[PDB]
Amino acid sequence: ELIKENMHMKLYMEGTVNNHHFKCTSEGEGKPYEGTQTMRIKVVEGGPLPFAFDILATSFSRTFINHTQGIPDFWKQSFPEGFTWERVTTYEDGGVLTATQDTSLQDGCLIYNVKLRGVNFPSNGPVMQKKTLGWEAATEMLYPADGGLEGRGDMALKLVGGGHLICNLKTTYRSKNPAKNLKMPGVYFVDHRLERIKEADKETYVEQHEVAVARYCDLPSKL
Repeated sequence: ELIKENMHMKLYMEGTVNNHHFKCTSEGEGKPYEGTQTMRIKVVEGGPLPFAFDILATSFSRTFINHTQGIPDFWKQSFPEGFTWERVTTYEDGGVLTATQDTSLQDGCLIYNVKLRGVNFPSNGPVMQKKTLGWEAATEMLYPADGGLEGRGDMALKLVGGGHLICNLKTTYRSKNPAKNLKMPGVYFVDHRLERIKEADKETYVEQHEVAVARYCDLPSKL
């Protein structure tokens, strides 16, 4: 209702990965009911990053998920209070990245605040050595649990020369107005495709774009 067919977003991000501190800001906009959005991102502190930008990718936008087939939109329903999420992402080579996000709506702009911490990335692994080429498409599984909804899913990070490094994502999404009576969904899925459209100055400017669609499992249930 407060989320209009086209919405702009502003974002602030602070983190430390493997003792390196940085800050990012970004702005962009999208079409919340299409499930599309574009972000223009600048590393404004600690640039250039001595680690692959790719690991920050998923920490810049849950409002912009096309809900098909009438799945209740956990995130769009949380306005005007908005929502938060917290994630732990675990790379199969030991890197661990925790991230917290607050999402709000002020004067019709979507505003994101992110804090994150990355530790234990191997010094000679592809993340610290920046040998990564973007994310494969991915599906996330979502389901009602404790505070709100949890998401689970793996993502494949592309490696130069081919190969992938896998990580696993565990997310808790919380509505800020807990009192608000939600229509909660059952168990479902969000298909995500997140792509880097452009970059500059050693990944110190990055244009990222994402399509995300919510769906049930479209298979017969002999039960």
